[PDB]
Amino acid sequence: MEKLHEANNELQKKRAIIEDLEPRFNNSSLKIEELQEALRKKEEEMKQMEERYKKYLEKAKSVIRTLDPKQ
Amino acid sequence: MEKLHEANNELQKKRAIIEDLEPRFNNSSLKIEELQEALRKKEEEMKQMEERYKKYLEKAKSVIRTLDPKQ
Amino acid sequence: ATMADLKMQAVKEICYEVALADFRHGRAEIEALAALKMRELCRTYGDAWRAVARDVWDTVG
Amino acid sequence: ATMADLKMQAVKEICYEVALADFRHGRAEIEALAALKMRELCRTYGDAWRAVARDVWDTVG
Repeated sequence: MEKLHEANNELQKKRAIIEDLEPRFNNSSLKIEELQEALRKKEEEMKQMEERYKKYLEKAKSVIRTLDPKQ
Repeated sequence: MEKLHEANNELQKKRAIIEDLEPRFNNSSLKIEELQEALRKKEEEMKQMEERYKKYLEKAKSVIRTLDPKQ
Repeated sequence: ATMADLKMQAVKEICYEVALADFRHGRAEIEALAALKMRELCRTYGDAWRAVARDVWDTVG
Repeated sequence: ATMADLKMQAVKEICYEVALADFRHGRAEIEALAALKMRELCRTYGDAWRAVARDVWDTVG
């Protein structure tokens, strides 16, 4: 029982560690998937912001092309 | 004394867990911060690009304002 | 100052209002600026507006 | 055919060109494209390009 009180003292100490880590890791699988979602959303909003900026650029040159002064 | 080998068995099972969780969490704590810096780096891509197209679409608007067709 | 003169001016000047307004103008918004422009050109100088808006949109839409 | 509008035309005809080249042109390029534009215009109808090229830079960034 010397050895039993001992292992049991170590046993109490090791599930107070799991009970500390399993949430500190569970909510972290979560953060991985919140950052991945935000990264894909941002990667989209730039894809479109750019395509929105390239188009107004062509709409500018076309209005420029009409306003040819030589004509 | 049955408890003794029972408790040693549970002991070594519970440290296999905390010897699994510590590096699983440690590596994710890299992933979250990894993912977090790409966000900042991606938000800077938008600045520079949006700021690149704002520049030439003033020049375009400027060129359009110079060829005012009411002349 | 024939009709082509009035149309072609109308397009050049709506393509300018459409542009400096940051391309906020859409089709019906544009179909109705050309009747304004055409009318006010035959008053300073009929269906011409229809071809004017089509020339405009072509270039801004 | 006043110089003030020969200049004004070269200003317009340079701006147009730099824009449709995607504002690729820098100043020295513009000063050269001002003189040339100015010597070819005078041969249509000196220090004229200085006020042309300045007006060009003062509107393309």
